[PDB]
Amino acid sequence: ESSPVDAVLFVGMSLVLGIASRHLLRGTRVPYTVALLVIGIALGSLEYGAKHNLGKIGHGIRIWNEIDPELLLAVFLPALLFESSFSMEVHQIKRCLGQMVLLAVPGVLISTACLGSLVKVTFPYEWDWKTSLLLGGLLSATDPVAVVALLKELGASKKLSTIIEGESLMNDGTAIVVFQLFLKMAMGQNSDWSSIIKFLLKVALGAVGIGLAFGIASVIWLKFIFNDTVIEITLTIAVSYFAYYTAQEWAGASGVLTVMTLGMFYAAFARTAFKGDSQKSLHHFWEMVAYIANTLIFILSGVVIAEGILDSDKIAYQGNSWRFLFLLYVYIQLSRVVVVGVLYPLLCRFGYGLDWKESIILVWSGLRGAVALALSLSVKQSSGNSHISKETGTLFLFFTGGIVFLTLIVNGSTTQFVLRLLRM
Amino acid sequence: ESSPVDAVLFVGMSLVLGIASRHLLRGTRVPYTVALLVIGIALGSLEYGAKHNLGKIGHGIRIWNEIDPELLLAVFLPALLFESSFSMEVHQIKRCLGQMVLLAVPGVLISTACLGSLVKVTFPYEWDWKTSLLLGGLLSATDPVAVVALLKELGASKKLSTIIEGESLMNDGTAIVVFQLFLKMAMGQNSDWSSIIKFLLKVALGAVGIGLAFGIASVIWLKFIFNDTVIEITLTIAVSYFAYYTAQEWAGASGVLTVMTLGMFYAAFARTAFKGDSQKSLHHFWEMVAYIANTLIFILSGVVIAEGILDSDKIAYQGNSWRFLFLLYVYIQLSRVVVVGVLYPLLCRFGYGLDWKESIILVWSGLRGAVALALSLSVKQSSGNSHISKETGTLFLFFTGGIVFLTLIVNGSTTQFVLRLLRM
Repeated sequence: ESSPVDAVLFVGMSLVLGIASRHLLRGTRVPYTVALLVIGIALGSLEYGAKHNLGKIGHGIRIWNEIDPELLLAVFLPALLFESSFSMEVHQIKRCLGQMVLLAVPGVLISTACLGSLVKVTFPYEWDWKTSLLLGGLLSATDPVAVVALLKELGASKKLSTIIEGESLMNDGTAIVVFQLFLKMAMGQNSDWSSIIKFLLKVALGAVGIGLAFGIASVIWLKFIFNDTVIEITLTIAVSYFAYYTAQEWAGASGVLTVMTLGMFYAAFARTAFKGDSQKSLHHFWEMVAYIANTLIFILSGVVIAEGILDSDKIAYQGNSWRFLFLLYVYIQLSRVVVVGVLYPLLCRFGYGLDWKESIILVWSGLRGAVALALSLSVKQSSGNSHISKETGTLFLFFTGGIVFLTLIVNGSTTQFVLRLLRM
Repeated sequence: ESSPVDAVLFVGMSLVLGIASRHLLRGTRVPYTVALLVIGIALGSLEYGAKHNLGKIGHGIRIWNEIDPELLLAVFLPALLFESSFSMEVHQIKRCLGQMVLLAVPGVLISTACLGSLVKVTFPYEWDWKTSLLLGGLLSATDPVAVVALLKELGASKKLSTIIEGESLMNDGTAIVVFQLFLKMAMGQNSDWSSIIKFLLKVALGAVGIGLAFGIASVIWLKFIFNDTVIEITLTIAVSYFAYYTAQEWAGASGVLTVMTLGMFYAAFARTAFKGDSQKSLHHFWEMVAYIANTLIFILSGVVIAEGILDSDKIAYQGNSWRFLFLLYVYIQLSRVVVVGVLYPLLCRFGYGLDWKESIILVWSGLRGAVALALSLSVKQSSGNSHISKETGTLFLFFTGGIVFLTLIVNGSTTQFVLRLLRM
């Protein structure tokens, strides 16, 4: 009965369920992530919706369903984001840092504002300031994996595909702080406009610092460490997964920023300690780790959607949700528009500039992915409280697990089509 | 309080502590596993023996101390015994199949009896024959990793470094079946003489078959699968950890044999399906997964040894244990002698033969490692029953820990000395 070994079964099944998808969806427009999400939705519906006795597979599903709200993050978010923070070049980022900062930081502090105000004034589900701008902050998070999987699959400029790539790998570093502050306000405090500057001074501003400290320590150690690849590969794990803990748990910060700045430093200086025997292996190991984390997140996020919304069709049958996710879809398009527009003055005059075709390609390339789903899971799995309740934590996940599907399918197919029409 | 995320601390702690040892104990005779075991003993003594509140480290110790038996054996053993199975040279093995068989199968079916008889007739712990042959059949397991570390550390041969290498690689596949049958007999079965033949006909004999089936299916898929290194590595993980589950949990077999036969099949028939891009990545990834598993096992089996023997110094203060592990050591040495000698007639007449120097090096080199420690740890995590009490399982773990400590602190240094003394 729910034997712990059954959990390994999930690791043995989801992965292959991912692998087949990656085999069955290679040249097709639809990525494997949406296939994983729909498979997870169907499996969860068969497990909790119909309550069919499924077996040891069901035992594994029920084991990973009770994944702890922050253990989920500690296992998957560093895994999801160290590949992206690590597999980025520095030569093409020192030429566009100004254009990335003013596409990521004021690219999310306005993106959250717009599409959060719209849902605050439009959703009749009896929401608030904090619990609606929390959704605004979490869902304005673009996958740094799907964007690269489109900007390398589809031929594009080496500098445009640099903008679309360097945008996401700070969107998911400043959409997790415009997430955590509103989550903290919703859960255990109030709208304190005096301690926001304290929260943003501890988190981020010390997360990056502790990440840099761990990075310099690890690079010194690696320079001291002689020729042994398996020591270095496991030391990357022993520093990332440990600095994440020392940040979130021992400093109350956002350890995701710690694991991302570790990748920042490594990619900046992966030539003084790492040898040529390790570049070809570590960049293959961490992409596989991110692939595993992405598969598990996109399938367990379908399982949890089915657990929450398909208990007794409590939310699925309601018409206040199915016709309102498309409303947030047009809201996120409007948010992307009002993010590119209000920044274009300082965007085209900084870094590399932006042509009209380049601008219209940057829009419709904002692919939502595993980070928004992971944060929605981190809220739904931490629901049931007085303020954050079953009608809100589950609604975050219902909204995100449909919007990430829509952005990854329709917004990808139409982006490919408009790229084909708009010759470049 | 005992937050699950604290488990990552342990993953973040051991994985750096081992990296310390492997860095410091690089050119020293004693391996890093001894340092890991002594560190684990120290931490367990500090948290249980003295009940010192370490803090979140103590919570991590406690989250990785209720590890369930067949979750202990479903995460580490398939990982601890796939690096060696996969990294097997078959061209040098097809010339010694008979010599490997008549060092593994009758190499353990005799060495189990020789140890079990002496411990049964000498240990005053009121030990049944089944639970004494259990120790005799689980302690006759030599890890491939330590023996290959010694035989590649310094000057050796190609007809010796392969015989000891193919020795351990099946000693920890027939010290698993001579372990599980004794454990099953002690748990809830009798001494029926048809039960043993049924058990051997089903288990390891359907395990090899299912491992071959999974291997051929995976190789067909790889032949279908185009150039994707990360897909291939993920498929290797999702076939090893999933075939183990399908064997142990869906067929009652010993999946530890299934993962090993998958490794053998990959080493033999799967070197052209994998491209040259993958032969440098899988051999760098699995040598690190096994490194992680070996680092976790040698410290987990220090913490659990401490919690079993340092509760209230229930067993440590007893003089029936601290002077009886050396009796087990001399029994191990005698068993090694009487297993090389009895087989020497047909051993030197098949394969590469065996000179007197080669014979005296094959004996006296029976390095006990993490495979016996893991089995004793699984037994202790299954203790508390009427047939085997908590005292019996703790005694198993203590005896195996002492044997693996001794054979890795002394049997290696003395072998290094006697190879230069005996003009190798």
